[PDB]
Amino acid sequence: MDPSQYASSSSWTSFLKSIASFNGDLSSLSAPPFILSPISLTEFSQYWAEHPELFLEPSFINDDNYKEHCLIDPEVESPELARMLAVTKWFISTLKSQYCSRNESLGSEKKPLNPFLGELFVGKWENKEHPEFGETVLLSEQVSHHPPVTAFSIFNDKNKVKLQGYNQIKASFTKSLMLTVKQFGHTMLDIKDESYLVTPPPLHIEGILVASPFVELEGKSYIQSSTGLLCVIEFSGKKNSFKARIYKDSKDSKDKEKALYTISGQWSGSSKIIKANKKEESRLFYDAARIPAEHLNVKPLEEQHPLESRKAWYDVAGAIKLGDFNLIAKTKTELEETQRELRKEEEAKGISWQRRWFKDFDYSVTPEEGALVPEKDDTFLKLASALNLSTKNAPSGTLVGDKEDRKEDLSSIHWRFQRELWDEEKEIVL
Amino acid sequence: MDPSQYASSSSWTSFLKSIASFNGDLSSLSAPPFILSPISLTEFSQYWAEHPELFLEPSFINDDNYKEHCLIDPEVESPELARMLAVTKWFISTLKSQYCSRNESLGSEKKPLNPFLGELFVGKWENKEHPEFGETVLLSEQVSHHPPVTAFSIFNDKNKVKLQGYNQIKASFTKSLMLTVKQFGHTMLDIKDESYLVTPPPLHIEGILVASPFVELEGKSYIQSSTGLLCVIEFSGRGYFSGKKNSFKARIYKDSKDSKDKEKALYTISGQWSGSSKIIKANKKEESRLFYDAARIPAEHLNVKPLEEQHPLESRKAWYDVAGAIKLGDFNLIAKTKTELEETQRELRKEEEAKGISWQRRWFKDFDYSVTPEEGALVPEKDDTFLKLASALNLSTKNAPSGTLVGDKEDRKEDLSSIHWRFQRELWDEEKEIVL
Ligand SMILES: CCC(=O)OC[C@H](C)CC[C@H]1O[C@H]2C[C@H]3[C@@H]4CC=C5C[C@@H](O)CC[C@]5(C)[C@H]4CC[C@]3(C)[C@H]2[C@@H]1C
Ligand SMILES: CCC(=O)OC[C@H](C)CC[C@H]1O[C@H]2C[C@H]3[C@@H]4CC=C5C[C@@H](O)CC[C@]5(C)[C@H]4CC[C@]3(C)[C@H]2[C@@H]1C
Repeated sequence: MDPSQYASSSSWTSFLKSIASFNGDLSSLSAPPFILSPISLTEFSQYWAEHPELFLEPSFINDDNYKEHCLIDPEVESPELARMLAVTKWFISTLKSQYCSRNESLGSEKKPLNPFLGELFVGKWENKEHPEFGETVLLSEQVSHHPPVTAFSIFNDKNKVKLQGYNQIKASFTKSLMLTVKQFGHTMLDIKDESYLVTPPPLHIEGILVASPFVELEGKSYIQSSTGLLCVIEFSGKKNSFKARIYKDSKDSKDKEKALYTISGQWSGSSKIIKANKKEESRLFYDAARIPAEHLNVKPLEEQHPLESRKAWYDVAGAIKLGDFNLIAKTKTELEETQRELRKEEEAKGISWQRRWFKDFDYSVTPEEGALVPEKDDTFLKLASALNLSTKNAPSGTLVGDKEDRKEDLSSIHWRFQRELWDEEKEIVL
Repeated sequence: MDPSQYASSSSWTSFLKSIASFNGDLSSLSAPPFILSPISLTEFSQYWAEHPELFLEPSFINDDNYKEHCLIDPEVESPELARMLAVTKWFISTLKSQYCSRNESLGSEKKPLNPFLGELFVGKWENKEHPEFGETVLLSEQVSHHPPVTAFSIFNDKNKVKLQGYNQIKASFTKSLMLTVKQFGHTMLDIKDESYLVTPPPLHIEGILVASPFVELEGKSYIQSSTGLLCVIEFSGRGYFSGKKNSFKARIYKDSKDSKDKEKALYTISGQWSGSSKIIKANKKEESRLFYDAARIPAEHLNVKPLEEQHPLESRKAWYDVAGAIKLGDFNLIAKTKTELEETQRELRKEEEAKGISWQRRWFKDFDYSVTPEEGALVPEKDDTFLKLASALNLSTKNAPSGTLVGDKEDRKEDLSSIHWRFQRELWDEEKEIVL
């Protein structure tokens, strides 16, 4: 059918009734095939680096050139500040990929494939037109299914830029049938020996009544650096508007008048930056329209391992593409069988397929005997302390003392990339 | 460099100066590598059919089903009117492909590759997901280089949908460096035995001074059917500053005489052709329905054969080295690979001729529509479609800018010719070399 017919269709009306008093597992609620995406959530990790030049730019800024690497302020006060500005630009550049990509490719936000445990998604940005960049690798892994958790790393060995992070959500419907989404997890970016902790924002899905879903961001994201500098990004919705403020240190963040820079605009369009309070002098900071996302290289389907997302989901995606409710169910049953047998083969080969490239670490003050614990000078702990960030499994961005942090009965388990596990990988390639 | 550095760069400042000193045409001003596109103008013909379902929809509308194939008006008065609304939707859907594709893929409008004479670009939309569609074929050919003229046909044998057209431009800069572009040519769409004449609009390239070029449509396009029905599409850049762009108003009339009076519009369509538009029937203006939302159906790109299987006349293969040099931004390699292309094509033409292969007028021929045709010219056939539909529209049959009406100032230019390029299907059926 034409999308102009979706909202008043029998299928949509039925769907709306099924969410009107929804209970249970949103991933397992039947939906009309028109609102199904063929893309799994393990693929979403790619959205952290679809502007390779922005991802790598902070690594090119040093004590001898920093004033030449701050386009909005050639009189920037320090290379640390120059690198904070570049990291903030990179972070803002990720949002359109994160939150708009399905609108562009599918026509609206849709219901993603719910990844199987052990599912992998890998590829590389070869950066062939910029040999100083070198190749950047993505590894994404579904480390939990109950509930869905995706862990990921994106790393450029040539420039010593590495990212790792994980993501999970908790979602429910409002009375108005907006889907309220809380993100959980965090991402760390290391630029040589300097680190950044990034927290994703809460969001909600609008447009469900009219069968044209889309994301609207809310709340705040943080970017806390090992240099002390802190970026606070506040999302409002005029559509997709934010404001981001950079502070000398985290304590200054209670007072906006102490912001070194203030960025405002739309994360899906243009934003401007003002230094100090010089409101009459703003410059263009980032314009998402001007810089096309660059998609990573993923190997041909013929060459993929059966754990790899697109190969694994291929028949299901075909059954979605042509709309057959029963073929969708049949192919899903077949994936469950395929994976059951594949797991047995992995275990026979001594492969920790559930914890393939990531392990889960227990940051509780007092961890359980047996648990993996953080190393002495753990980066997350140092940055979370600087930000006054909860180190518990609270929603992303929760501060110490907040309602979700005060809970006794809340774990502090976080997924961490283990590079040696990838270096020893014997099945998956790029 | 970052795009924010383009406008103040030495390169751009030099480039803007070359514009006043500009004399020649576009493919003279050498322009900096950052404002070059690696895509030839022969590929632009594909923009007429990147929504295959909308291209073919009118063929599915008949006397027994028309009220079920008119989403915005299940009480539509006739199947002819149903088909006119469908063709209008199709035409509107083309515009985002035609005018926004490079903004999307390159970050701005950029200078396309100027096609060589004889250059070809072919492909097909296989429509694998919908077997009742059948394959739709694109043939695009550069029929002139002095000046650049691209001719094209897009055809679906299964459903008897065929399109043919040609395009060329005249461009001029204003003192402020707006590029005024007049389109010339027209496009015919045949839906079984029913025909439609489509005229493209004039435009400006804005944003040159700040090195972020973009197209802004202006003026009017027409869609004149053999059924008498007429759509007039008026384009507007109103609301720039507020972030509005790409707006239009389209009105469908019983015939061209009625079109002299906006109150006689059967329907009125208004909105953004790169976004959403609504339709009102009659003047029931207190109620509208969604007509088209370009955001909801992504363009579908045609299938092109792998580079290593292309003939050396085919655009992507032909321009491959130049395209790679542009992606690298390498000025000297761009000029060197261009010089190589001219050598390659010069030799290729000699080979084509040695084998008796017409390469200059391969699938299209030029027909003289003047009352007194040049001796030896090809002339139109008895009940020519263009002549009939131009007569219904009161459109000039001369080489005036697209959409010029009989008696307009441009219709009166002295000495003006009336030569129009036409597809010759038999020439493709008998093609000696190229395949899909
Ligand atoms: C049965 C489906 C249903 O309940 O309603 C379907 C609604 C029509 C759609 C709800 C889904 O919308 C998807 C949007 C997804 C988020 C988009 C981007 C990100 C960023 C990435 O870095 C982490 C994942 C995250 C937060 C996605 C999570 C899954 C979301 C909310 C999908 C909704 C289930
Ligand atoms: C030398 C470069 C120069 O002079 O100015 C550079 C400006 C920054 C860019 C000028 C170019 O902009 C391009 C836009 C092109 C039109 C876009 C779409 C269509 C639709 C299609 O169906 C027929 C062709 C047409 C009219 C294109 C014609 C060529 C245009 C105007 C390009 C300009 C050279």
